Amino acid sequence: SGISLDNSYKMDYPEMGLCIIINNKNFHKSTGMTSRSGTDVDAANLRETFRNLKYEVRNKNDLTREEIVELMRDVSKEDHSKRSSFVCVLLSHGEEGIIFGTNGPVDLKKITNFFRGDRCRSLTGKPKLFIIQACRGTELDCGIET
Amino acid sequence: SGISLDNSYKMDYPEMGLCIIINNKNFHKSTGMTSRSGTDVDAANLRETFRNLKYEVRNKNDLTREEIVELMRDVSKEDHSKRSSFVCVLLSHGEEGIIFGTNGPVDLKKITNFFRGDRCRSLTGKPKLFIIQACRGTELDCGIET
Amino acid sequence: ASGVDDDMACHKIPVEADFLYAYSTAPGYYSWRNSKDGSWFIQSLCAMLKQYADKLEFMHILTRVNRKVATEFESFSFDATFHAKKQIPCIVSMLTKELYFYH
Amino acid sequence: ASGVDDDMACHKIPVEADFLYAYSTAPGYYSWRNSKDGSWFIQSLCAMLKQYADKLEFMHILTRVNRKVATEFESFSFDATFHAKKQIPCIVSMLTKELYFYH
Repeated sequence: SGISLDNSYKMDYPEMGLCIIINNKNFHKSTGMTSRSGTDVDAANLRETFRNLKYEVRNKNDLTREEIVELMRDVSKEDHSKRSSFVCVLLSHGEEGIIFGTNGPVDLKKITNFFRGDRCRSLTGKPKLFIIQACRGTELDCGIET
Repeated sequence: SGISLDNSYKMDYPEMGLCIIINNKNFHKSTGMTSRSGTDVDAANLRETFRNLKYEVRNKNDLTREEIVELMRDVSKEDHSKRSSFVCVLLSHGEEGIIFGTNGPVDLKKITNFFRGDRCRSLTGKPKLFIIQACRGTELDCGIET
Repeated sequence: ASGVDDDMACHKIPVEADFLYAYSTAPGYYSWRNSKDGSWFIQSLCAMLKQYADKLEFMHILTRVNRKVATEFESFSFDATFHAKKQIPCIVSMLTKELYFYH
Repeated sequence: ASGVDDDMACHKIPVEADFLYAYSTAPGYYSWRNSKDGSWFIQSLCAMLKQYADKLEFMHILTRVNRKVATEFESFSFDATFHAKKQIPCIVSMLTKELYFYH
């Protein structure tokens, strides 16, 4: 056929893929963390937004660090052969390179490793998107007048 | 006039801006670091490339940590009013968030802070690009067969 | 030209390739959330996706998100330490191709 | 709609806004350099700029760089520990607008 360029990901597979939303609003008292008021609005906004993009949206609320790891491991072990991509949205308290489960921190690296090109073959060569709403430190931007 | 969108940076100022290249090839024996063979090829390639993009290219070789900081401070204190942007290329040994001068490390943050929106007003609202050729850790990617 | 590190017979890609991290804030900074309307980042992300997903490449969509958050939002707090602060989302791309949600 | 954190009378932007970091490698990883031809990243960056600077937006240019490095390069070392390794550049954008080197 004619000239083929291949500059954009193939997004015409039967399924756009999964959109896993981890919505952590309430944390165990033992952690000393406070609730994240307004996060349910984010979770609902995301579900509707990615729904219209044809993603298979799966929501999970208030997951412990163990459940987060189990969820990600399970999802990475699914057959993504007929899916164009993978999306995961994390809504919780956080620090640089860390996302908090309801009972403790989870290294972002541990979550993303399940999807490495060599560990999840049905996603190899496909876009794996991680959207993270969480702190990455304690610095504040005073901003500047424009 | 007609509808104005403003979706791209104004790049039609009299000058495209500066392109500061810091090429560190030889390091002080006291640091125990080895030379970076082939870096001169990178430095020359960059100078020619950005020259054709109309940038004012300034090269510096083998700078100590003090000289790197002084150079950046001096450059950030220049009047960039007639310049569309700012570019800085760093070629050296490195670690996460660190770039090595010939006699020690320099926090990347210290270098970039000079150009913060509130510290370099003639660049406020203009793109500040930092190109970094350096290690960010000691991990190795075994890759995966496609 | 020829060398020891190119044109391998067996084609491989980095195991870290094809990942995109859309962070709500810059490295080392707090991320803001309105107790009623949700986080600045997610509000903005959804708004830009609904408005541009069928028109722009993903990186350009995320760039619109960066501008929306950076220009339209500023914190309000009874605690001066946390009052009148700003935020700038952080796009980290290790993608190897352009990404359009439509085809 | 109305709230405490939007539509400020005095317009401000984050002091961290409008920065773009083009890293040669992913966070936590080594970066490779050919002792004769230069680093994989810079070689690729210059090649893509010379070929696309007058045609593509900067993020799309950098995406081409990501693909070039990820697909075309693989390390060679007499030390098995450092042999046959891969690399993927890392684009970190806090820009608020699209960037074209031409006008």
